[PDB]
Amino acid sequence: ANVWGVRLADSLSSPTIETRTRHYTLHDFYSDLDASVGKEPWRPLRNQR
Amino acid sequence: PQYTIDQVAVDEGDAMVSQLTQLPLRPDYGSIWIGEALSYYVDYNRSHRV
Repeated sequence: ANVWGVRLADSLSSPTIETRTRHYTLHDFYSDLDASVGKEPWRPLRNQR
Repeated sequence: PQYTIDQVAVDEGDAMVSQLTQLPLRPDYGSIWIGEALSYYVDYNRSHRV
């Protein structure tokens, strides 16, 4: 264990394999500036109630 | 495709596909294995072997 509130370690894990990232293209810039239904530059958050 | 009778170098093809490359994009993965389990069974036989 309890560092200040308790944690359940008992072992420890981490993401090992990693995506190397791509970079910019202007075709992708137009694609995500066009607010499609499948993808768009925002994403909403909602209440839990 | 259908193939003609002329040919160029595979290094030339590598250069042209390096020019025309649109490789770095994430694909949809899917599933490698659908269906159900497979019956792998064996029973005990008394007079078989030891």
